[PDB]
Amino acid sequence: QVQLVQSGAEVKKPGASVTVSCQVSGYTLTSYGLSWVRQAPGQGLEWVGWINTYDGQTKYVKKFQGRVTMTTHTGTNTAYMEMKSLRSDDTAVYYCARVEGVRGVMGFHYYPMDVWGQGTMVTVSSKGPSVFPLAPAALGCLVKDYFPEPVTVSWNSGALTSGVHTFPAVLQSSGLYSLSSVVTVPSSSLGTQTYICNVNHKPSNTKVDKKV
Amino acid sequence: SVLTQPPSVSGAPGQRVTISCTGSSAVHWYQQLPGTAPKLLISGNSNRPSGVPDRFSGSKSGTSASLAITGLQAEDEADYYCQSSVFGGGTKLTVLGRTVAAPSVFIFPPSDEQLKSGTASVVCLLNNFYPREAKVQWKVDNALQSGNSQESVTEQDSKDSTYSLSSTLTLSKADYEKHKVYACEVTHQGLSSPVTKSFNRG
Amino acid sequence: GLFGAIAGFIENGWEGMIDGWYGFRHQNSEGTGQAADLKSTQAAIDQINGKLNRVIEKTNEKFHQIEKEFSEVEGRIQDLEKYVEDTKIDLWSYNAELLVALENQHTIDLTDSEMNKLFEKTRRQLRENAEDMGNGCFKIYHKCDNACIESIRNGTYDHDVYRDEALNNRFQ
Amino acid sequence: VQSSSTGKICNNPHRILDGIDCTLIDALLGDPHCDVFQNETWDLFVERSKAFSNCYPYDVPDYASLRSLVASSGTLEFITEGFTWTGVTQNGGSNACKRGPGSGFFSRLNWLTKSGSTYPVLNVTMPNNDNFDKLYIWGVHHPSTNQEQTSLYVQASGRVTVSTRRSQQTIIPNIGSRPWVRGLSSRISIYWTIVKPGDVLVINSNGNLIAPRGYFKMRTGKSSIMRSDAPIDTCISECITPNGSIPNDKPFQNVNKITYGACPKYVKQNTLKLATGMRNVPEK
Amino acid sequence: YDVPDYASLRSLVASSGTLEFITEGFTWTGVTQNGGSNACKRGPGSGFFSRLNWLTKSGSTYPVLNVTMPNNDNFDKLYIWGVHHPSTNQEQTSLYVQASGRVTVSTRRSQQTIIPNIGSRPWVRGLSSRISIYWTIVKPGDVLVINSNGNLIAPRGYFKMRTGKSSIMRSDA
Ligand SMILES: *[C@@H]1O[C@H](CO)[C@@H](O[C@@H]2O[C@H](CO)[C@@H](O[C@@H]3O[C@H](CO[C@H]4O[C@H](CO[C@H]5O[C@H](CO)[C@@H](O)[C@H](O)[C@@H]5O[C@H]5O[C@H](CO)[C@@H](O)[C@H](O)[C@@H]5O)[C@@H](O)[C@H](O[C@H]5O[C@H](CO)[C@@H](O)[C@H](O)[C@@H]5O)[C@@H]4O)[C@@H](O)[C@H](O[C@H]4O[C@H](CO)[C@@H](O)[C@H](O)[C@@H]4O)[C@@H]3O)[C@H](O)[C@H]2NC(C)=O)[C@H](O)[C@H]1NC(C)=O
Ligand SMILES: *[C@@H]1O[C@H](CO)[C@@H](O[C@@H]2O[C@H](CO)[C@@H](O[C@@H]3O[C@H](CO[C@H]4O[C@H](CO)[C@@H](O)[C@H](O)[C@@H]4O)[C@@H](O)[C@H](O[C@H]4O[C@H](CO)[C@@H](O)[C@H](O)[C@@H]4O)[C@@H]3O)[C@H](O)[C@H]2NC(C)=O)[C@H](O)[C@H]1NC(C)=O
Ligand SMILES: *[C@@H]1O[C@H](CO)[C@@H](O[C@@H]2O[C@H](CO)[C@@H](O[C@@H]3O[C@H](CO[C@H]4O[C@H](CO)[C@@H](O)[C@H](O)[C@@H]4O)[C@@H](O)[C@H](O[C@H]4O[C@H](CO)[C@@H](O)[C@H](O)[C@@H]4O)[C@@H]3O)[C@H](O)[C@H]2NC(C)=O)[C@H](O)[C@H]1NC(C)=O
Ligand SMILES: *[C@@H]1O[C@H](CO)[C@@H](O)[C@H](O)[C@H]1NC(C)=O
Ligand SMILES: *[C@@H]1O[C@H](CO)[C@@H](O)[C@H](O)[C@H]1NC(C)=O
Ligand SMILES: *[C@@H]1O[C@H](CO)[C@@H](O)[C@H](O)[C@H]1NC(C)=O
Repeated sequence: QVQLVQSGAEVKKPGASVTVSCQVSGYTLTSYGLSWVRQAPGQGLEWVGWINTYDGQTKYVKKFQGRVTMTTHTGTNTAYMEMKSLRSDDTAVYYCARVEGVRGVMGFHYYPMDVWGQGTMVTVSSKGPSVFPLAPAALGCLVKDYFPEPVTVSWNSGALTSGVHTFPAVLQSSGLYSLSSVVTVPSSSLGTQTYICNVNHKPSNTKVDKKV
Repeated sequence: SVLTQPPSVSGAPGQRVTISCTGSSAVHWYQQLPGTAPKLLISGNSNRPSGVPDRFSGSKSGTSASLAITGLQAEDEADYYCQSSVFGGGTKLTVLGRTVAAPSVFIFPPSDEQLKSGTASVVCLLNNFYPREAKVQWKVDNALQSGNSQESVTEQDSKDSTYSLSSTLTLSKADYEKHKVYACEVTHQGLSSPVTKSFNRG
Repeated sequence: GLFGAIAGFIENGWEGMIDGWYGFRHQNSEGTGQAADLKSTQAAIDQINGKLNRVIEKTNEKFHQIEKEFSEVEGRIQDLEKYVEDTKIDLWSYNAELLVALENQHTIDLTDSEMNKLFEKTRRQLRENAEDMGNGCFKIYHKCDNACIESIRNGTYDHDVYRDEALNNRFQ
Repeated sequence: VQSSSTGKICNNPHRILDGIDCTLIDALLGDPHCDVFQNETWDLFVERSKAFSNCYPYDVPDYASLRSLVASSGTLEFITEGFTWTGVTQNGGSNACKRGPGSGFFSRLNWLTKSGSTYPVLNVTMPNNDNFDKLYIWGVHHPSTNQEQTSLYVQASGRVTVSTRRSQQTIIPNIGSRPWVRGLSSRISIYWTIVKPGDVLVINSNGNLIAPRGYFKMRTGKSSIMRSDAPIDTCISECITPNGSIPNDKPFQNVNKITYGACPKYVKQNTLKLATGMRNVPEK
Repeated sequence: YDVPDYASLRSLVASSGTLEFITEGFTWTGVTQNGGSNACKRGPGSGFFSRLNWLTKSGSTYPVLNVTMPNNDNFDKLYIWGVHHPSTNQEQTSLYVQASGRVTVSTRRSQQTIIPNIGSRPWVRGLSSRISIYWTIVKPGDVLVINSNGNLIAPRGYFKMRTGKSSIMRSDA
């Protein structure tokens, strides 16, 4: 077995620096190079850079020059990626991945990333989700303008489970996410009573209970 | 070296899936199941790694590589990326069920607190429409609308096995009060005739 | 630049010259014309075409050598191997530098020599019928039409049939 | 000065042997995951950084010399000889070296242990009646505890002497604890003997002998070994560096000081311009 | 003392360019530490090399010492250890109850065993016995195991190995 165990989730603040560690197991760290790959939440994989274990030469995307540093600790079979001057858009899951070439070539030109770590969620921002009612049948809640993606929406947490559609969140020119949660209701029940939506946002620690 | 590939291949279990990355300059194919680290499944350009079923295959023409998944099922459906450094755009694999139904259109006017924010985003909902291929157009005082509608579709229901779309468009308060009526019609594959629903701010 | 022809009294290269390396431009009653001297150009090209195969005939073929990269630290033997390889690299780097400098200097002197040789040959053809103006150009003191000019370029110029007119024009 | 490389090793005209996960010594000894390299020949053995050992923990005194001579020979052709070990148990195995589902060992080595309750003084001989050198790879087993020593070899302290007419080589195994490697605190020390034509090999041991199963046919030629992670490609190139194959039209190169084949000389300068024309004097 | 392959140790120590010594916690159970001698007089009393620990029998027994130190740092560690060659068998058994000790120092990759010899040698500063100095480089992520049943001049720690522009020169200028 070959495994790359990464650190825990980091919750930072803009302008700070973060350090993600990747403990390799089942092989010698200096036998393989290590690429670091970012995935913003729902925005596809983004290559961050590459560390050549056994001689320490790096290769960074020009977007990350100066504000990212990759190092290794051969004693503990660990590799560190440190990102300085953190920004809001750096909120992402970071993966360490094993690449083969270290001697004679830069491995990532010719070899794939066969083994990946579990990823660390480095979230550097927070924004509360603004909840708006949706009444015209059907009725729902529009969750708008929250930066960290994971947000759950319930309806009394046990009341509405059928007919509820939680549309996946969407990007924006502002960089914030927004989704909707709508349920169909009998035409009689819409005027007699109104239901309540509970919007839970763990990174912002914000829970807004709103009717219709 | 920009890599491109055709996104959002939607299909039922048990048939062909082809994804096409056109290198503009060693392309490897990775699968990311939902909520999991990406997994390498095509090394080299056509080579398979250890533990990846023979169903997956790769093929290279002069500058276009294609990944073929055969007899796909739940675990074969994921987000697929090509890599050469640069990644591809990403193509989602979704399961499809064979049930056809008509869209159910609802229109909800913008909220008052949404208005005072100035971003009077309004959403049109299409419920239980099938199939996936159903473009939806907004009508702005009977005029073309583009560049502001964001569409989001829910995956196949567990039992209903259909789709539901919400399209939201936002505009500044300085210009939202200038239009006053909007519609959202479907160019449905099932329904040739678009269904119009309009609402006036009154 | 030992002879002072190129970057010397010639003072200027001809970017309109693409036929050869060395050539003539003539102005007479008929009009301006230009040609290239194939013999001098071929001499220079022949003396330049090799010039590296004559010192380094081919790549020597080496198959099994000492190790030149080491993981651990041994001591005497590793130090000796590193010293041997570093000495070889320094000596060959010096050889490359000196060879390139020497060959470049000789090539410059060679091309300048071919230019001067063409100039002297042309002057010797024009025994008393022409005068060197000092900028690499000859003033010919007689009616010299296109056939005359091509005879000069050809090498079959006959100074005797123009000598009377040329002397009459020069010394009055 | 040639300063760039394609990044790939051309597989012609030289016989390139890509060693996937295997080092030359592991392929020589017969590491199970190296079994595909049996009887292989090469002009250049390309040894990858991902190579690892997955057999009994061993140790080669003068590892570099054995690696160099095996690489220079350029072949792993192994001839099994009839060695008569009387009074000992052959084909010893271990779970650190798992060939298939069960325990195993190096395919080119024979782990002899006591038979019944005795371990006699083994005294065997093989003459070299061929006209080529024979390479014999043998070993000495260093146990971790005295109990293990006496359980495998009844003698409290064995020794192994391998000798020819011209030279001899004796090893006294040591009993001590060592770092845990793949489950074991014991070791194997690998030694080699070259038996020249017309010579004799005598192996006399009273314990801790990892006997040879035969000889490797030694050869002389253009063979070598290289440490490189560059991929192999289908193409023609005479000069190979760890960075890949490079053209040898230029007299000098700045890619790598490690080279194989008809290669340009390595220099410290990244560029050297040779004038192939006259001195350039433009107008104005 | 006596260094087999003296030139290699001198070269590598000079190349490292530092004598920075880190004391490690070595647990020697059942032996007497800090052995000394009058040939090595530190101050007024007997002494020894400051970077070496001369272990002798405690009470009337000398157990099989078996110690370990892992290298969890990202630099090489240089360990200088020794083997004490006594002059007479009486001295051997008076310091080490075993009639013939041995010292094995090993890592994951390599091992090194020394059998001390008992013999008379030229008189040097009052002694016919010797110390043989050996060294081990423990790379990052490796382990040092010292197993000895007699005649061990144990290390007190490691020297921090470095790479740079350092060297040694013989000169009276
Ligand atoms: C063809 O292939 C070869 C082989 O791959 C290529 O050679 C490599 O080329 C790159 C790019 O030029 C070199 O990287 C550059 O390194 C300099 C510093 O160089 C010095 O250190 C090097 C590394 O030393 C570590 O590793 C060696 C080997 O493992 C070890 O012995 C050392 O002791 C040291 O080990 C430490 O680090 C390890 C890894 O972290 C740890 O495990 C260990 O415990 C230690 O902590 C060394 O190799 C180098 O060169 C020596 O050897 C070469 C022979 O190749 C020789 O030419 C030299 O004269 C030396 O003898 C030096 O000693 C670094 O400063 C450079 O960084 C640039 O870029 C960064 C940003 O990216 C900037 O911040 C810097 O300021 C600088 O601008 C760069 O990384 C690499 O060293 C070199 N050699 C090797 C073996 O990789 C060659 O380039 C290829 N050519 C072509 C055309 O493709
Ligand atoms: C002389 O001194 C040396 C050095 O102290 C001793 O060597 C140690 O011996 C012990 C066994 O007696 C070894 O312990 C074993 O280590 C194995 C390796 O563990 C490492 O790697 C794993 C990851 O796989 C890490 O989790 C772990 O922390 C270590 O880094 C273990 O896998 C073994 O576990 C097995 O046995 C235990 C026993 O209870 C079970 O609980 C386990 O489930 C498993 O079955 C075991 O722990 C130790 O590694 C040796 N150290 C060194 C440096 O070699 C000698 O034993 C000693 N000899 C004498 C005669 O005194
Ligand atoms: C095996 O064989 C070896 C070689 O023969 C023996 O080694 C000799 O051992 C004896 C002791 O048994 C040594 O004798 C001692 O030598 C010391 C050095 O003396 C030299 O230097 C002084 C200058 O300082 C000169 O004057 C002298 O001539 C020598 O050149 C002396 O300092 C010692 O003197 C002390 O002891 C005597 C004993 O009576 C006192 O009288 C003195 O006052 C003083 O206290 C002593 O003489 C001899 O040097 C060793 N030779 C060598 C070559 O090593 C081994 O002993 C022997 N072992 C066995 C088991 O047989
Ligand atoms: C140049 O000279 C040659 C030989 O004398 C002659 O054949 C030729 O006609 C001359 N004129 C040219 C080539 O114009
Ligand atoms: C290797 O070659 C020898 C003879 O050259 C032969 O006897 C032996 O069977 C071969 N073994 C393999 C595995 O090819
Ligand atoms: C030497 O340095 C180490 C740490 O670098 C320290 O622990 C030790 O006390 C120092 N000793 C002396 C004598 O300076």
